[PDB]
Amino acid sequence: SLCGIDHEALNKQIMEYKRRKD
Amino acid sequence: VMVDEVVHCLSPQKGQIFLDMTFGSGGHTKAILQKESDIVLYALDRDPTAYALAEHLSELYPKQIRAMLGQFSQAEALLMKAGVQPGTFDGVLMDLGCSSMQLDTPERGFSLRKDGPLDMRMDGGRYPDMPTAADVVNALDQQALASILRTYGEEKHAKKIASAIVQARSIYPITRTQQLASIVAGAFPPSAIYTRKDLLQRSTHIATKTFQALRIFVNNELNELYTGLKTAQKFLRPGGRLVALSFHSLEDRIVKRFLLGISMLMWELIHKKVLSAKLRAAIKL
Ligand SMILES: C[S@@+](CC[C@H](N)C(=O)[O-])C[C@H]1O[C@@H](n2cnc3c(N)ncnc32)[C@H](O)[C@@H]1O
Repeated sequence: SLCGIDHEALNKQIMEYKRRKD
Repeated sequence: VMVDEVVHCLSPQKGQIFLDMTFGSGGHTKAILQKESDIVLYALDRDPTAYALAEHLSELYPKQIRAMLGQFSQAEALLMKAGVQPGTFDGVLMDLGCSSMQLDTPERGFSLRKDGPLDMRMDGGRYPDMPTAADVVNALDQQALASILRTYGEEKHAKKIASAIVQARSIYPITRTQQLASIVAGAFPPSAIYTRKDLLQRSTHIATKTFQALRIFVNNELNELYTGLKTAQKFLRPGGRLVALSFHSLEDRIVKRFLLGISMLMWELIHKKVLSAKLRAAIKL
């Protein structure tokens, strides 16, 4: 959100990965 | 850490109210209670293990200790829910980074020196869906990993390490700390695996900055820090004292700028000392 790294966007990438791994 | 200095900076008095935002093992809270037991102290930590120690402490000190379990970003809601108005606290303490429980428990996955699942979540098992460090290095792409290692770890070899991680995980998922440490070392010659300050000091493993980067990302520590500071400022009374202990340049820079009000005559800056940590203390005007 505020330090140059988009945690929201990257978290959603990770959560798609974790769903694929299920 | 700096226990005499922190307590002396907070200067606790009979009847005062304190917020320890980073209870950890309770070291600072117990040192405050030892200098003055006639206080109220709200003790917060995002880590179940630390919060449980606060709960256990509250049985010895039922009138004084209120244990809370939550992140800095959750502190405002927890306080309001506890009936604490803004402008309440005489002092707020933030001792940043990791507790000894997190670093010394192999299973929590914070150390490259002790093998365990690559977890690194300060929240423990509180949020089963919260991504682990393994989820991070297994899911993100090379330029994302390199941005994290450079921005949060200040790692100059971010790109060479990120490439090593993507290559390695293509063969086999990265799930444990020593596994990751040796993948990171693989992106260097066998001689560079240890760094040291001088000839006599301890060897430091080359993957140390990468582990710090992952920890800060997994736990959103710098964004959390900014929220905790604003929450500290809102809930301090005028004349109350903020004491923060920083252990790397990124968090210290955020504290410095927040105190200068130039994140974009609110504080009296009363201490800057290093002790390795950098202590900054200030009085809310
Ligand atoms: C450096 S240790 C503090 C140790 C403590 N002062 C003592 O004397 O033992 C940091 C502690 O604060 C917690 N912490 C770090 N970031 C946090 C955050 N964003 N929200 C809540 N707690 C956090 C960690 O879980 C850890 O237990």
